[PDB]
Amino acid sequence: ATLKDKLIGHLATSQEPRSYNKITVVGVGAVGMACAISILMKDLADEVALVDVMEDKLKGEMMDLQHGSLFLHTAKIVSGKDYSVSAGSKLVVITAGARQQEGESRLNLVQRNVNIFKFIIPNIVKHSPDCIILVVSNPVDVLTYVAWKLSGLPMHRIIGSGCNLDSARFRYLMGERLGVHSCSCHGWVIGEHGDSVPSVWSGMNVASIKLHPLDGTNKDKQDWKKLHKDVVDSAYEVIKLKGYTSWAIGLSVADLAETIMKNLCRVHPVSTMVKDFYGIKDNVFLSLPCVLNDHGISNIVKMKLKPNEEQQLQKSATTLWDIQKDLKF
Amino acid sequence: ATLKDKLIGHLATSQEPRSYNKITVVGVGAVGMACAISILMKDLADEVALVDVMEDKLKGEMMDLQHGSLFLHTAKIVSGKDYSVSAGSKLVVITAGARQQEGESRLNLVQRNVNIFKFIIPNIVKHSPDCIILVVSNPVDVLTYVAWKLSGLPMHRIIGSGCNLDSARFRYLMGERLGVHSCSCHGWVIGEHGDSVPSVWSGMNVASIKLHPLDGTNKDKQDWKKLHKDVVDSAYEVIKLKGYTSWAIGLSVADLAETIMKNLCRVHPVSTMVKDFYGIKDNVFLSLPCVLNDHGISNIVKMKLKPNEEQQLQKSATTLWDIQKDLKF
Amino acid sequence: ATLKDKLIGHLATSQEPRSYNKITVVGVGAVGMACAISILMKDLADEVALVDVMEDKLKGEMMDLQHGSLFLHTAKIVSGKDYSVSAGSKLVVITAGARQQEGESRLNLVQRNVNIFKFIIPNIVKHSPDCIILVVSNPVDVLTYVAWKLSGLPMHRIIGSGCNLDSARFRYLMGERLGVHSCSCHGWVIGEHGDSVPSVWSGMNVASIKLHPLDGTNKDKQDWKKLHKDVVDSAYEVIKLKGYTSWAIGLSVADLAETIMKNLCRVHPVSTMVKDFYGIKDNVFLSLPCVLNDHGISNIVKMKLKPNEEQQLQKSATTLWDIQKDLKF
Amino acid sequence: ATLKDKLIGHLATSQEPRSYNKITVVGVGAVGMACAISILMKDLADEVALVDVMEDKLKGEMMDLQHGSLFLHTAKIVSGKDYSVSAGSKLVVITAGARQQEGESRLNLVQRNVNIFKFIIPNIVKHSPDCIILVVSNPVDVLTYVAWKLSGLPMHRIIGSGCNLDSARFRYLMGERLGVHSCSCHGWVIGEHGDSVPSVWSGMNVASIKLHPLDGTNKDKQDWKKLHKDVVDSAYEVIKLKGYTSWAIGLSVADLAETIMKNLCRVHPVSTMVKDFYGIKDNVFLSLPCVLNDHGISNIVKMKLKPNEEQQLQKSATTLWDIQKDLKF
Ligand SMILES: NC(=O)c1ccc[n+]([C@@H]2O[C@H](COP(=O)([O-])OP(=O)(O)OC[C@H]3O[C@@H](n4cnc5c(N)ncnc54)[C@H](O)[C@@H]3O)[C@@H](O)[C@H]2O)c1
Ligand SMILES: NC(=O)c1ccc[n+]([C@@H]2O[C@H](COP(=O)([O-])OP(=O)(O)OC[C@H]3O[C@@H](n4cnc5c(N)ncnc54)[C@H](O)[C@@H]3O)[C@@H](O)[C@H]2O)c1
Ligand SMILES: NC(=O)c1ccc[n+]([C@@H]2O[C@H](COP(=O)([O-])OP(=O)(O)OC[C@H]3O[C@@H](n4cnc5c(N)ncnc54)[C@H](O)[C@@H]3O)[C@@H](O)[C@H]2O)c1
Ligand SMILES: NC(=O)c1ccc[n+]([C@@H]2O[C@H](COP(=O)([O-])OP(=O)(O)OC[C@H]3O[C@@H](n4cnc5c(N)ncnc54)[C@H](O)[C@@H]3O)[C@@H](O)[C@H]2O)c1
Repeated sequence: ATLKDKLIGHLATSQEPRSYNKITVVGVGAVGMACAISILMKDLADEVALVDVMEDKLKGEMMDLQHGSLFLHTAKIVSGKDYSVSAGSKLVVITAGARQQEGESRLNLVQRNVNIFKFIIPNIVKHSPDCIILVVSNPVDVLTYVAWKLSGLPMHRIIGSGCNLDSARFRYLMGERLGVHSCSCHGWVIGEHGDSVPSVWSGMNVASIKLHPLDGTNKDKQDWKKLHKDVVDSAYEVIKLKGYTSWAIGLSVADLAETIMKNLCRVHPVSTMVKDFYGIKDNVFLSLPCVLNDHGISNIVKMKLKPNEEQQLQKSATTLWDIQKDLKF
Repeated sequence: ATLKDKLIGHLATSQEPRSYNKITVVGVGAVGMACAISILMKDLADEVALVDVMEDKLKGEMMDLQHGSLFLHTAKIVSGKDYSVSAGSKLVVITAGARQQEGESRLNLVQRNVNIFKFIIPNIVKHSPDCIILVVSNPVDVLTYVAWKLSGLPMHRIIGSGCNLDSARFRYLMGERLGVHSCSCHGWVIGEHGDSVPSVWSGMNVASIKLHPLDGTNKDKQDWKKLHKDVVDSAYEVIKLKGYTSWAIGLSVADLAETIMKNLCRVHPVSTMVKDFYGIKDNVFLSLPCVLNDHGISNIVKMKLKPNEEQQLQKSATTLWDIQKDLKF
Repeated sequence: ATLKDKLIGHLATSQEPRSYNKITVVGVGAVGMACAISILMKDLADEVALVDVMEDKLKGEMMDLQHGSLFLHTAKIVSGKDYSVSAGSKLVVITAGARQQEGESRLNLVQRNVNIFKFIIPNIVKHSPDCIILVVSNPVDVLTYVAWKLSGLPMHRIIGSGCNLDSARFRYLMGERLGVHSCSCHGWVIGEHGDSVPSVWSGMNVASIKLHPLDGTNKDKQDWKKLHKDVVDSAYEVIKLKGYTSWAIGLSVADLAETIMKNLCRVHPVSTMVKDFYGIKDNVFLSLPCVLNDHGISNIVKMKLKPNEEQQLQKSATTLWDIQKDLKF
Repeated sequence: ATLKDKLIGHLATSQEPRSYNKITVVGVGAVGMACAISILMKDLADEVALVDVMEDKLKGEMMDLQHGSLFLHTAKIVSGKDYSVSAGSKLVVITAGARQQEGESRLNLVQRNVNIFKFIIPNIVKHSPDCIILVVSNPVDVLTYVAWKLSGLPMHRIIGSGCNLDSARFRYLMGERLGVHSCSCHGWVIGEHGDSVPSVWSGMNVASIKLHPLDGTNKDKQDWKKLHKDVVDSAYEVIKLKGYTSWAIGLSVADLAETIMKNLCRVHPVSTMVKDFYGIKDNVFLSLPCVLNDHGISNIVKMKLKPNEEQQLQKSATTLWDIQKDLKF
């Protein structure tokens, strides 16, 4: 007799608690919490662990989600600065890092973020030797390359959020113009998560109907190219208006964790090793259409690129090697 | 003082209950309940009304869903043989009708189902003058034509479930072979909901990549045509094994009610008036890619059909006119 | 022939777009977007309208949600400073207003927020004469009183978010201690959304088992009273750590919009007219357990309060009248 | 070069597919598919395996769900008569067995179902040594006892669906009368899943308000006892109208699998070992309020039963021992 002793009986038998679908969101900032509320809301994990160097912020964000437990189906929300909190995660999502000030390219953030990465990746792997690492930080393509190097994980367990967002942005504008739910519109953005992103004009379709063979001049005149245009600009506009981007990437990331936690084998433009494809010579990471499952990237989809697109992918891959080349370890 | 008087107070103010997103599923059979449990589960309507001539069956099915209210977010489930139960529905889904015995074509059901239709459509319209009618009964293409004629509703408020299912079936097999979630696979089935269904080989794609320009011989050799093959066969197999088809169409229908109840403007292969498209001369109904909203079909998507497909659509449209022609009113 | 003309056909028939389940979130701040992302995610409305005086912030938040359309089932997201944007809303959620600086009581915000209210309520009612107004702003109890007065709407269409959050907070701590999902724990917080909130010790239960008759001393010794304690403190902690509260109220609000948009008739502690209950003499608003539907508060639940609780409710109602009394119109 | 070779590339790295949240529904009948469509729809497992002795029926049901993959988030649906198909399930739900003909008590099914059980339990455990077994078959209380004996699994990994349904049925009728969503109504049914079920009159509440102290005579006069009445009758009515019960138990079961697959620790009336509680002397299984997690029953909730209820539980436990006693192994 205590309250709990008087209410709660026990059977002869029982075993230690254990969570089997754990996800760790590293970084409890704008993007941080956006990914975290998305996942919570999609009941993707039975456990969510937040990690951040900022200790007050972490605990308040933790607390704030915990007060909402009644309204969820995620049995455990934990948090701490010590990476021990993240042990046995199936997915580790990284969000730590400086962000773009307005007008600053994502590429300008490489040194700042490499330096954070160099501290975070050892501990991650330390505590979850078999996880899948999902980088979101910018410059996301370069950072997925770093994370892979520093980590030594099989290439397939390292993914960048990459162009999933870009392609989402593209298909929303397509939708806006054709007057069709973005989900019914099919168009792909690959290459860098940034200013040198390639738009696959010859893949664009609504119900398998090629926009290119209907228009022809698509790749160029009628300001259809503006769609690509608004796509590269979009991060910059949102930043100047709002200050940062949060909610689109939370969703874009949750989409990705779903395919993974459900072993769904869906095609998503994310960041991978592009070496040996389309004549690329180096260890460069960029988005291509990838098949994802519960163990990472299952397969890459080989795109039959037109001459100009293929030329665009080449450039993309180039602006990024000139950056990796000079990465000091 | 009564139980309720002692517990439940009242404010000075209040107004009559009223439901604003009502859906009536007419027919409480296999397909009946499949559509009904799908919708319930997607919280699409604030009210669900079932109607059937079979009075014991209706009330038990009603009862059975009602006992599950705690586990739902649909405030009202009602039922009755008198079409008064369905008044002010935003969507009316018809499921009443004989079904295929094994080996029987859907076309063989026309007389049986016309005769039911002739009793059901007047009352429907009677009680919900502004609804959207969704036919599911077979032969679904012919029945959406009947329903339209007998009803006199603006063509856009009359839809057949049509090829939404067929195309779902197609993309599942595509998925099975490429090793990609059916949702990432894009392929379209149009024409009749049946044996003369046209498969658009030149629309087939994964990430905007045309399977046709990669293969070429697609429309013919390598048994890729078998996919189309298994698609026409599928209803017949399921029937001989199981006796009928239920769960695939429930889902296919819910998908459709969603786009409608959410005014989402998504593209779905459903049955419409094909007159004046692809050289079709008559008042024939078949599936084409349609844009749907909260008021019905918003727009048709004009497909750039290849010579053989276009020839297939023509045949389809023909096997069906020879049937409508002879419909006695 | 244009792109769209070549792709998109038309039937003989069609009708004007119109949305039928519209919700307007007034205020695109922390709480603002939390309520807005919750609702979006629960597919509660076919249309979401944001309104704010801050024009850059509004448009960027609008834009940011729009870029996420593919990942939702809400056909329309709109925004503007002119209340015309909100016309024909079924629900209007108000979030505009100063917020607590750390250590500041919610009561200190009355003058600031009355002054905003005096500008916002006329236009709301102007544009949606039949809506349901949901106040969230603080001090929420006083503001639902203002909104009602200035508006002249039937008392039942005016609701405060009130103690739904408080009671959520209570049941999370209960859960934490008994070792039971907060949803399986039943405990109620009523009275002011603030420091004088009454906790109904004699309603507390897990599976209809009264914690009070098991403990007895519950209302006082064993620090069970600390639960109430942490509940009043909670807003203040989160504020000092994080700066404001957002995510718990977004969820708490969505829960409320659900019951409404689904005509579910669920019991929620929200703010109403308490006049004539428990000896209250004045036009005071506080949370009591209310039945909600698609037209507002359907019914109040009469609580059989114990002598001390009833005494607590009285005090609560008193600290709030001393404040309404002096409201200058 | 093959289709797939031309489209699908490979990284240097990759690992064997594996599913980590597997559920096996044994029995592809009415109840069978109801549980299976519920779970599918709640994205509870990354893999669903159906097992049945009836081979045509199994494969067609399998096929029928597979054709609906596009419309789900469950990567794998499998099926087979050989229990090898079920290896490494986290949850095994048993549905195999005769069902009640109208007017037949659940108790009459014991011999028929024991005999099936004796074949099924060895293979289950054979193939998934660490699973959680969920019995649904009738008489469910007796069958969870059998399953435990024959299996030798730690008592906590064996659960009966039990009174979760009964209590759902109770709270729907409560709701019907008070005019409150069944979820806001709290009332508990324990004891046998059948004719001797005990209703806890003294636990009944809406917002922690005791219906008993408001009424007093509750346990007896005013036909409030009819609610209990309709609860025991309900299975029998549905059977005579419809032929069997399916959809309520599918949902009731999914609710249960959720708490389990999400390690939510929620309280559910299910079947357990009641030995040593309320003076029960024997190895009897009946529903009591239990805390469930990812490893089974975590804890029992000790109810403070009134004298008559406690007397009811005793009887219940007795009608069931007289049946177990004589079970021939
Ligand atoms: N790839 C995409 O689509 C995309 C989209 C938007 C934003 N981003 C990027 O996301 C990152 C975060 O953006 P933000 O707006 O949330 O920034 P922000 O100001 O919120 O900073 C994020 C956080 O990272 C933390 N952090 C710093 N060093 C840390 C360390 N050693 N360990 C753990 N956490 C640490 C900070 O304490 C803070 O919580 C930036 O790199 C930004 O460029 C990427
Ligand atoms: N288009 C599709 O994709 C598709 C898929 C499968 C099944 N179907 C069709 O669905 C229809 C029903 O199939 P089923 O398997 O459920 O058949 P079924 O045996 O269950 O018959 C359906 C029901 O319709 C009722 N009905 C008969 N006349 C009625 C009337 N006047 N008013 C109301 N209800 C009445 C019956 O009482 C019964 O409840 C059949 O036409 C079948 O061919 C269509
Ligand atoms: N009741 C609850 O549970 C609860 C919980 C938390 C916060 N709140 C309250 O929510 C309100 C907003 O809190 P916050 O943290 O989001 O504050 P905040 O700083 O974000 O301010 C909210 C916004 O209101 C806008 N606003 C100001 N005047 C306006 C006008 N005339 N028309 C429209 N919008 C106008 C501002 O531009 C800003 O967008 C505060 O009153 C806070 O106390 C209530
Ligand atoms: N506990 C509850 O709440 C509850 C509710 C309703 C129904 N039930 C029970 O569910 C059980 C099934 O009911 P039903 O209506 O679906 O019956 P049913 O006719 O559909 O029979 C179910 C199935 O079990 C299969 N089966 C028989 N022996 C088998 C074996 N050795 N291995 C595997 N499968 C085998 C049959 O082939 C068939 O697929 C019955 O015991 C019924 O009483 C329980």
